[PDB]
Amino acid sequence: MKRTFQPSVLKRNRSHGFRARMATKNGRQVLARRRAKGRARLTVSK
Amino acid sequence: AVVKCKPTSPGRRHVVKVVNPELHKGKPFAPLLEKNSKSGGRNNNGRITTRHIGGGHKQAYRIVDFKRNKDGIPAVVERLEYDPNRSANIALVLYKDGERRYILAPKGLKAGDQIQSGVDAAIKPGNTLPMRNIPVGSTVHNVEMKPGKGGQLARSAGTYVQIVARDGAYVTLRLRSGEMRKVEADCRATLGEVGNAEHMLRVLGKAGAARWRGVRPTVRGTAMNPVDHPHGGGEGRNFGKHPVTPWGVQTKGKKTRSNKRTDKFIVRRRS
RNA sequence: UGAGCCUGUUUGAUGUUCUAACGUUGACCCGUAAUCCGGGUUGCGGACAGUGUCUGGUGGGUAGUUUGACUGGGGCGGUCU
RNA sequence: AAUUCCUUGUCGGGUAAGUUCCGACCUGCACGAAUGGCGUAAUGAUGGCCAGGCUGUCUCCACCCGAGACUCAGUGAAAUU
RNA sequence: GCUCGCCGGAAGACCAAGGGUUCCUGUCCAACGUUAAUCGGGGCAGGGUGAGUCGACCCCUAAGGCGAGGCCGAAAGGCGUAGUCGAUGGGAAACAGGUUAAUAUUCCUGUACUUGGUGUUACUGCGAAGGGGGGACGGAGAAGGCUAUGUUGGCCGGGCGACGGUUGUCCCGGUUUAAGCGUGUAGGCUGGUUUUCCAGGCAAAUCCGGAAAAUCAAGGCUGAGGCGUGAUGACGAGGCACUACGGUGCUGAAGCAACAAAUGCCCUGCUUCCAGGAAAAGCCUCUAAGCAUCAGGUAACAUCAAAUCGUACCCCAAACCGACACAGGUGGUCAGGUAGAGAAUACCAAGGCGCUUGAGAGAACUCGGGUGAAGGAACUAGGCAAAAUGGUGCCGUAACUUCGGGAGAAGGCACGCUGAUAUGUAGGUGAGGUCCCUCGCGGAUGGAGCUGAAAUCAGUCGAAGAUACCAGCUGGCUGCAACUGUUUAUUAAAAACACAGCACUGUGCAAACACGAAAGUGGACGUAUACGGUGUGACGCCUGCCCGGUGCCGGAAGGUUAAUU
RNA sequence: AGGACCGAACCGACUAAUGUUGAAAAAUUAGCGGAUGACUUGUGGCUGGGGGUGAAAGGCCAAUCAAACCGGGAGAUAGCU
Repeated sequence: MKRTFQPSVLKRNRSHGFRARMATKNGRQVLARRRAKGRARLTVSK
Repeated sequence: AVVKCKPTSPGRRHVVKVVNPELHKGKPFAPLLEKNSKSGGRNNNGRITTRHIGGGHKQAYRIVDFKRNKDGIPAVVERLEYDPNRSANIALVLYKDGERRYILAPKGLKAGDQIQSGVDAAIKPGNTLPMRNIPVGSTVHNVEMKPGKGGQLARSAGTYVQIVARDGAYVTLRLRSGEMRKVEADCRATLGEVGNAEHMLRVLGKAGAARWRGVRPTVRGTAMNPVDHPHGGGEGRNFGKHPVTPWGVQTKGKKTRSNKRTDKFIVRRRS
């Protein structure tokens, strides 16, 4: 039976990537929050 | 001509067609074409703003001349053509200087005829003049509402307008809805009426025929729930309320026009 | 044409006319290599239309809530000083 | 009657025997004309009833071929208390 | 190693997406593997991916995204012009053989092709951000020409059979060869050349569009296959000498014809229909400002260049999505033999597997199946489940009907093998030989060789000849919805929803209506034979009376009535 | 010619048995409907929560829908256990 997750790298990067986060004011807030918490990986980009 | 189909299938039993043998079988003139994409009834916000639109056949746009400038140069008719964007046929015309154009085809126009525009043209179907120069009591189509703008009235298959009176700088017109209206006497018009008057004698026959033209199904408000329409609900079949639109405005009688800017040009509303 | 002051003046209402505010999703020129925008010339409307503050009507389109107790279960009936 | 409580109404047909079925009567508790009335060839994994052929559905169950259940060696859970 | 069994339009082979060392060699068996393990997609160490021509990058755009100035909005911000991005689409060029434990159109051998820079020589009007051509486009149908590929004969090499026969009308195996270069065929489309003139293509034009004369009747474009060369080459059963068991050196026969034939190619073709079927660049032409000694253009030679990233392995699955070595899900390409209408079904070829606990016994009961005396729905809410019919050709077929249907209505008869008609028929294909002509991939005649249905007559075997797999049960009366379609992912597929048709009502274009504090956008590059809302639901015969109540439309005399004064 | 007929690939889900700490958090085996069209499928794009989309079942919006998920007001309030 078909399931929910169906991968695709182009779509992943266009949806949750670094440049997508930087293009908007709220994405910068996501990045600031994650930097303040101290995560080792900041986005989904390799 | 109008032709009935034979009942070889339940989807063919009720089909009536309009067949015309004089239309061109071939490709249209290329230097007068453009692309046209579909919308689905959606605007730049991405929301449906008009219901029941979607799908259909692919179409290309033909550039038609509604201004009819170029006075003094005769033109000859080359052929008549089918157009998917409107309900009237079009005609290809060639000028004496070597230029080609598309125009609306009136009733009775064949290949090999002549046409002209200007103040000193003749009174025959297909010619264009300002209405200051047309005898009162005449039948016209493709009428302007401002001098130099292009035709905007009586452009559909089989329609026309009547010139009823003239007084000063204005003329009075009777329209297809039954309205009397005023327009400046310096506007332009074409003699005759629009052709393809059998367009209203066709029966589609099956649901796929409407789907071929980009029309989607209509769902009645009485078949919904109360959260979707003011007409929804019930245990069985119940109405018990005055009919309204999906947004709560009464249908079946209430009026809706409100424009004080243009009220000085209407002489009598449609009856 | 109706109201005040010594025919004349002040101020209302009604109806024609005009251009200079204002409108143009008519035509032409430039910025320009551009069916947006601005400026210039010219037609058509014209103190109307439209917007701000105040004010009467309509308004389940949307929102916040009320719809009592006794009772040989509860509702219906009866009752509450 | 996809509508009728009294009701398995009364009469006729089909069965040896028919509260369901088909044709009629009119006493319509409480049908009825675009929240449509009465009909209708073709179409339907749609509701009801009758026939031919066919049979382990049944009187009433008997034998056989394979996979488990049973014994030996290796691994090795669960709800509850 | 020998035997047995299973799949074979897949349970074989090659990819995209996704994963990322799972690939090859040596060594180890604690943990992982539903059991043992000397084995592994497990632990440890080493090795393995070679490009001018395959892809990406690059040139060009679709839907959509961002957007200098600009318009709009308490702030944050929204929409948009000139521009710039974005493939699932358009744009130059390579084939066959050999080789490693693991790579190959990349490495080696042979034979090819494309695009740019520079130099020398010989002729010469070149020049764009602009004008014109081309690229460039739908569904369905028919039949002519071909190839991939198969069967048989001829040829070459081998054989003479564990039990009766087998020197022959016998048995087994092979019979392969590309791109490029020359030739321009079956066939499709279109009349050719010269001169003069002109309100059109923003300006110009020798290019396109238009008009009037003369002249010739043949010019041009497109095009599968075949033939020649490439090839005195490569490959090829087998033989001469040893094996590290992977192989080395050499040698090496035949290598032709007929018939059948695609869903692939000619074909972006041809015929026909209405619902009327992308954009931009690469490419070919035309001139403007400008340069004219120069610069630039066309052709021949010589030389230089073509960088950077991917390339191992799985890919209907034990490596991807499902917590698992999970009976589930996942787009493209290739298509052998016998019987068959067939990509169905049965048995096989190349190729790949027996699904990671076994060994015994032969109780009740549960699961999946085969057979049944006499009866034949008596079972049960209900013929639920099972049993039964099933092919091709011919005969024959009712009420009713919108004249198409109902209809495969119903019910019947024949069907295998051998001989003759005919040592293989009616058809299909087609060599030699003879003539004709511009001489070629030409035309007429001619019939060798090959292939090959269906019917009739006379015989013959069994209980049974559509013998296996495969493969409609049929008739009579009635309710509902006209019909094909749609729906409650995971207890409801229906009489529920939609529908073609009908009627009422709004709407004069800066339309009504809808999304938006606004700017703006859809409706529509449409204009009352058009567009939006509401109810009924093919077709036939029809659709009666009520304006007192609640709504909507028209009126304006009288009563009541806000801010303001 | 045809929202024509029979039937594989492809797309669905009418009946029965098994399974219910399943091989499977919706499947398997034997039958069943459509199959040139209102058909089916690959890659990318747009619509955002009192909002979307809906041939209309209160259906669907990441195993969650008569108002999604995550963080905050927050130790909301609980005459009740």
